Amino acid sequence: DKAKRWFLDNGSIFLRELVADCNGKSIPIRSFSPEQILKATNNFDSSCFVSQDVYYKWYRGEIEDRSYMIKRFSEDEITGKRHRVKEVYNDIVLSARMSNHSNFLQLLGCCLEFPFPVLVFEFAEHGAMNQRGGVIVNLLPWSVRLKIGKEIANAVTYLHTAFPKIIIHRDVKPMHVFLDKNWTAKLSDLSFSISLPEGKSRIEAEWVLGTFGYIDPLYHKTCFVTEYTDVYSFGICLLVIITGKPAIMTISDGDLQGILSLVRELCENGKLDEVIDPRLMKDITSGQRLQVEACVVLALRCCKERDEDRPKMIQVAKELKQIEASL
Amino acid sequence: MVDAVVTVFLEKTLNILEEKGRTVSDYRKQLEDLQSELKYMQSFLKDAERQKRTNETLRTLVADLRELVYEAEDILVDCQLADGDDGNEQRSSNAWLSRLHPARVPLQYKKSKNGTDRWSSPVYDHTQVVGLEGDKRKIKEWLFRSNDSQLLIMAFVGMGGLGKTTIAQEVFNDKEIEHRFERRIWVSVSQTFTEEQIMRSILRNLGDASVGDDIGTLLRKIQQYLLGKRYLIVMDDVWDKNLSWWDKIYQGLPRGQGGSVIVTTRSESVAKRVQARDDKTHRPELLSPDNSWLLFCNVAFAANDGTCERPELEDVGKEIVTKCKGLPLTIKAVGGLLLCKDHVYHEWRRIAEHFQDELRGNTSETDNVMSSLQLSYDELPSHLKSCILTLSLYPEDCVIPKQQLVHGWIGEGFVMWRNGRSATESGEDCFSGLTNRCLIEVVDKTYSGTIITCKIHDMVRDLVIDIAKKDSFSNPEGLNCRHLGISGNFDEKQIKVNHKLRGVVSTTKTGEVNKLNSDLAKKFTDCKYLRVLDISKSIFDAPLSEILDEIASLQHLACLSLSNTHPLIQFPRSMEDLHNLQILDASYCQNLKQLQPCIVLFKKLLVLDMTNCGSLECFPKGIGSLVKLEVLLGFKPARSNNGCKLSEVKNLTNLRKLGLSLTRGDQIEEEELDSLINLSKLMSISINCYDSYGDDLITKIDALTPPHQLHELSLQFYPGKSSPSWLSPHKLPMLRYMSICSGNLVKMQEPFWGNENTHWRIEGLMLSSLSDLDMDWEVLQQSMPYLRTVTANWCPELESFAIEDVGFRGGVWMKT
Amino acid sequence: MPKGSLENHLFRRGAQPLTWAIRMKVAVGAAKGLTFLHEAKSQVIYRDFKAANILLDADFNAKLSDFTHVSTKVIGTHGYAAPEYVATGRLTAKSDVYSFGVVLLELISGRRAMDNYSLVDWATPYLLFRIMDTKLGGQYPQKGAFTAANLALQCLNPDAKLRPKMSEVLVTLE
Repeated sequence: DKAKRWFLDNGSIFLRELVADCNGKSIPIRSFSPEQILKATNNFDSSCFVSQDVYYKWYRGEIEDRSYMIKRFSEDEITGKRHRVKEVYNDIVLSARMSNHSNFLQLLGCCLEFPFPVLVFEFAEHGAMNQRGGVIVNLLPWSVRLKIGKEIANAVTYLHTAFPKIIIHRDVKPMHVFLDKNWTAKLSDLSFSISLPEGKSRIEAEWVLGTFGYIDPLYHKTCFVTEYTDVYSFGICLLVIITGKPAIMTISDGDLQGILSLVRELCENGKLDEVIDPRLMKDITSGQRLQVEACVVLALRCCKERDEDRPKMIQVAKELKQIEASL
Repeated sequence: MVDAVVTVFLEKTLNILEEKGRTVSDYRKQLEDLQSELKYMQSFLKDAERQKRTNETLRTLVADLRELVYEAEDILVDCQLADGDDGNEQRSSNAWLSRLHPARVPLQYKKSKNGTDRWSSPVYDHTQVVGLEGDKRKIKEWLFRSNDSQLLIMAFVGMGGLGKTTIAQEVFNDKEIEHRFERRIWVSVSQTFTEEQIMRSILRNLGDASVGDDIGTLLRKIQQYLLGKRYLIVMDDVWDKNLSWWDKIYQGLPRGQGGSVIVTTRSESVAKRVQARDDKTHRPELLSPDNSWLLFCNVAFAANDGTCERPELEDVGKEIVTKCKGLPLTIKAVGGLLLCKDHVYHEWRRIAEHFQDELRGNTSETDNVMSSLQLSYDELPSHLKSCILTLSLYPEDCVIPKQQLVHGWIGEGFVMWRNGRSATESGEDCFSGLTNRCLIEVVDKTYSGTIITCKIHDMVRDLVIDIAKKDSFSNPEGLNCRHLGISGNFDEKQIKVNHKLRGVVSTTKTGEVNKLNSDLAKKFTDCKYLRVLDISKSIFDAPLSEILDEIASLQHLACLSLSNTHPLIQFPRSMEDLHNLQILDASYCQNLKQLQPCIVLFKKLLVLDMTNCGSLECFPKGIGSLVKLEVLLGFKPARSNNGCKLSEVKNLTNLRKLGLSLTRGDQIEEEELDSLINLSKLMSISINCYDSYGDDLITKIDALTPPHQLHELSLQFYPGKSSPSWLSPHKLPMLRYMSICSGNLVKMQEPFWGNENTHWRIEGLMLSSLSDLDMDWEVLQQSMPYLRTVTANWCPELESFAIEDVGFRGGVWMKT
Repeated sequence: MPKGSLENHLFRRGAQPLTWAIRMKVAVGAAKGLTFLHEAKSQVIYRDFKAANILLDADFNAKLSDFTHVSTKVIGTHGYAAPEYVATGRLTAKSDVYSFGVVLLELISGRRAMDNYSLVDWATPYLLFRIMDTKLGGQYPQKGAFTAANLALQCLNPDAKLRPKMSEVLVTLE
């Protein structure tokens, strides 16, 4: 077949971008077979599907005595766009370089005989987080929500600071944060990032982009990306978790429910005993209602329209760790 | 440079004369009376080499002597693998015996008056002023003399556009001018000016906008509120414009108080062409006779901390430094040259005259620096005198890795060994001597302090380019060269097979890949004697198994290494009948579906490195059958009745570094758990437990005891939650370095510390990116009394540590 | 190509001193067209409101011409768009009158929303106090400037429920 030239060409450009990012000093990627991955996925459509997005579909699968999380890419939606293929190889190589953390989804390799490199990861047990919580047939407690918060926070700080040249991926949603057996929040699909060059912390992103609702409208109206373009949208990645209300919220009429506007008006109207995802309210609410108040005031502080009032990712992760002190 | 080829020839004959296999042969008598008069030649070939300078009559024939030595070496290595009628060499040996002596006799008065260097063993790290920060006090003194002058202009002219701009950021954030002082501006004006970031940038730190506006109103807007107050200005990259326009800017700002502008350029249009408060244009490249000579002693002596314990030598040191008049890397090069001898005054005066006569006829500003270091070059020991000049085969400031050129050296034989100290203890030794002589400098270290990448300077790389030009060494624009090196799209002329061609090395500026077609792959095996071969950072449009299937005809290989190369699905099937191949390395190469069995059927190789290769059939069977394996890392112990094992490595003794991955249950075997207690000189092990699901693995690896002697322990993924219950002072006394990369572990059991009478006695520690650790720093001190430093960069729940944010940013924390 | 856009005249380099108080009448003609283009029909939302989407005819007439989840934002690439449009995405007439308010701010001010802090963030603080523009020397004496600015502040509301309709904003301008 033409699987061999698939493998040769995409391995060529994969190695080129691999060494261009990190000097050819990779992490031990292993290779899988087409037969192995097709017997894992059972020809790509079943209940083994978990999550949809624009480019990629997150499946379950099973190689010999070992289940896995699998990600393919859309063949039809990518191949006519040079910026999209330059994007998707940045995705796979930056995730492959990103395996050196225990809060990111560890990469385990990729198969290359396809139009695009479908790739395996570490098997998280529970499925993809939806826009509220778990997706398998069941609700999840409160302390695990706080753990999800702090681990999302320090993972994004790693993305912000861990290098000479810093990278920004423009969208943190609860549709991405996968979740294991031992209830850790392994973020994944570092897949809309740009690497802005050395020293300067402000560059003109020529495409404003990424998951409407979490846009930070100052960036949307000024068309350049900053440090703070993630520290906004992490806030309404936290608010979504702690109220359980999706971003495109409707009440019987034309979805006109701005989440920030509702919580900001309810801050001085309902006085904070209304924002706590009410089906959770069989919680004991002993002192953790105060830490609920602390994280909602952190979220509304980190999302206002004057960016220099916003803390950085390091500050929000540090005090998000600090509000563990109810123990 | 022929002192290198005669020395490697003499050691090669000394090693090959003890074969004792062919006796009725006059060439086995001829080697002794090659060796004897070669020893006689080695009396005076150093003076012959330095007399080749400025005398054309010596280089007309000594190059033919050199290629004669080269072809004699090639035919004697041809005599090694003969296995038959090797009698067609004796008349040729008689021929060049008759050819040698008419070069021997005319050299009878040109002097008329041991490949082991001795100083390569102590490495001294003479970058103590490299990283120039010794100018802060005098720059601060220049800041303090603003009001004593009228309007200070601090022109750092001369060198510029090279990266010196970090000499002023410590002035930007010092202590004295941040309390009683107002603030200081910053500009970023490169060779582009754009008429928008010149004079508006010094105001836009207060809120000036980018509106279409003339020069005049902002010039009367900025510089007004400065009645008797100290202030700082900066400028960068001046030319004629913003010098015939800046004259109303800097005289448009007020006076009577000082006012210090600092200009940092490569051009010199401000320090001299207007000459206004440029009485401090005395740049630290030039120094006083007691600003330069003390650091010259710090470089050259460096053993009693840069002192003249014989003050007789102070006079010749003073006369040398006043002849080179204090230009920095010249005194650095002659300092690194003057490490070795330090014995007696007459050789110092001899090399002082060697400095004197070459500077007697140069007469320029930049030929002095060039020819000052060439006399440092030819006064090396002989064996490394050609290994220094291989890194002329590189671009201008690429950051060269050690595991390319050291492997190339030990491949084609520039390093020699006879007695125990085999491979890396010699190669790193001669490289460390070369960096003692200040030719090659470190760029990056590790936690442990081993060296990785090293760079050169421009005004020595042009010199060694010239030495390569005048000795038929490289630059194949002109075919007759020694050995080739390829970088990005440069042999698209397809530089053909010459027979000289000792080897080839890929080179790369850390961030590119030289693509290459399939035709030059055939042009590789078109050659015959290609001792070193490495095509590292390159990609091909054809797999290597079908394009490197013409290699078994060669047989004169010591070095191949195919690291970071994608179309290498299978190692070549024709790797049966070749026997030397001293090193092999496919480092970080990900797609190797099998490792061929027949590679175990030769008993000579030294380095076997298959590191971080996940997809693998993980070894053949009989890998304990070799004896001379000293670093073999990336082991992957195989399955039960499959491949290699762990017990069968017990047949080895020679190891220094190994590395192994542990995934399933059946890599290790329960009776093989004690297979590595009695290894003698094994020095530094490695473990990367990356894909580790099976929970029995932590339960059953925990009694794999190492040898008690070891130097660098590095286990790096390690899926267990506790320590492996053998890391202890009770089990291993003389470790020095320890590193734990990304793991999930929780805590360590108490025999890890074991501090009744038993302590770790290690020196460097790394705990890099591991999220579930909980220890105390004072417990670490009171359990380990010796630490140079301990680095850690991504590890929360560890705020007991001393570095300022242990979760996020790595403080190194050396011990003072 | 009748005259180019308004940005060809309002934001052009050099100086380009265009007119006296007739660009307000150009805006009245633009909104007068827009009212029956987008309200008197079945339903039409303009979706692309922009200074470069407002043109000039030969008598300086602003006839508007030539106008499902997308992750790349195209609608309103700058401060023309709306804070409620950033949240919901539902194209209404409030977004159209909001962009109408900011183009009123452009035609009375002569500034855009770029950084060297933006248009609303400077003008809505700057509130008597009609000393914002200096491109024309006779910028003040049209005398309807403060009531026109109050009309623009009424159009630029953060909430969508005190929304001024495009019909009722016309007769308050004349």
